[PDB]
Parts: sequence; structure tokens; C-alpha cells
Amino acid sequence: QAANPYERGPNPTESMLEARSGPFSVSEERASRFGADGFGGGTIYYPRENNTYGAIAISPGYTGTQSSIAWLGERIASHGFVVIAIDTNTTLDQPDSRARQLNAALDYMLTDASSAVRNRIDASRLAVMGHSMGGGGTLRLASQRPDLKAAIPLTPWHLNKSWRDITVPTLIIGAEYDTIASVTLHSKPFYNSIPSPTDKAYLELDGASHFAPNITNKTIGMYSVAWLKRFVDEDTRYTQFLCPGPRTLSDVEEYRSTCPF
Repeated sequence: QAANPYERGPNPTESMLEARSGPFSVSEERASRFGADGFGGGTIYYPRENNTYGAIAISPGYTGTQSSIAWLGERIASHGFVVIAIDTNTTLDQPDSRARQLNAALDYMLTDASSAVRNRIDASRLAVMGHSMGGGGTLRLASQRPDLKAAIPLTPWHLNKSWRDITVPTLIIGAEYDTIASVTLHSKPFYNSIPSPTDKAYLELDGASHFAPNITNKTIGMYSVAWLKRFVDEDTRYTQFLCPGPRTLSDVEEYRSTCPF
């Protein structure tokens, strides 16, 4: 019973979570395509301050590259995380392949990145995220790695609709008007399959296209950071944003959750 050892940064506000950057200055290190084993390389964003933080790997979708998701890796790192935005071995790789590559990327941050990166990661506190087939890869990795602290699939796409074995806190973010990975066929079946007692939430962005996660988006930014803070840092200062959660007439079409977790 003491102050949370993983707490980082100032007491949070909605304004602070909606801003383009959080309170940590960030630096970047390349994971070379000519040096990354089992994935396509990427960029690691990390806080300049020398402390330890949770580590997160983020996968783009089909035809996508690290630039599709770079804004989000940078924004999340600026809240006190080490985050790799990956390129895949090929841009046509399937969701299960993206799952192995998110796994490789975690391993890369822990073993093969520079000293500066490795010294800033608490190796025991990891999470994964991903857009469309990358969000399918997130669900698969989450299923296979119950040691992970959180999973955030973003407009996910996967042909397997049943994720009943996931025990990792999962936030699925769907897009109301997604014409590629319709929430009817992908996000809602995925979320509906995860049973109690797993913590989870479903947040559907009102008005959003499939590509919302590829452009700076204050709703994805705020709620992705709140989720990673609550589950990767166990930072209960962030529960207030998640529970009862967004007003649902607004930028959120629907929000379901297992609050207060």
C-alpha cells in the first residue's frame, strides 16, 4: 500500500489528453529494416527522461506502413511510454503474420534496441495495438500472450470472429462508417466474444471512416492513452476518463465497458 511505482506525469485532465502532445519530450530511434529480425523495422518513440516505462508495439494495416500509425506512436510516447511503430515484412501480410511481427517487435525493444531504449523499458509491462489487419494481429497476440497488460485493436479486421480466450484488458475502437472493416462483421463480433471476467471496452467513433486512426484524432489519442495508463501503469488516476466514459449527439456513437474494472 504505497504510491503507485509506475505513475508518471502530472494529474490528468481531458484537455491534457486531447492535446497533440503529452508532457514528456520524446526522442526517436530507428529499428532498421536492415537489422530487425522477424519484422520490417520501424521507429521507436521514447521519453527523453531516464526512468522506466511500459513498452507498446503498434502494427499498421494491409498496404500500410509505420507512417500510417506514427502520429499515434509519437503521441502515446509523449505520455510516458516506449512505443515502436512498425513496418511489416511486406505490406500485404495477413493478421496472424502481423501478430508474430508485433511479438518480434516487443522482443526487439527488449534485446536489440540501443541502451537508451532498453534502459527505459520495464520489460514486465507491455502492450500491443494495431490498425485493421494490425488490430487483428493485436487480438491474436493478446490471445496467445496473457502476460500482456493491454491490447488496443483499432478498426480491426480478422476472419476469426471468436476471441473467447483473451484475458488481456482490451479496448476495441471501431469506426461507425467504416466501409472496409465494418463493425458489423469485425469489431462488434470480436468484442461480443470476449467473456467475463476479462476487462474490455468498445468505443465506436461517431461519423468515422476506416482511416480515422491514420490521422491525428483526439478521441483515439485520449482513450488509447487512458487505457494504457490504467492497465500498463495501473494508474487509477485515469479511471475517471474510462468510467463511466464518453457521453454517447457526440463524437462517440456507442461506448460499452466493464467499468470500473
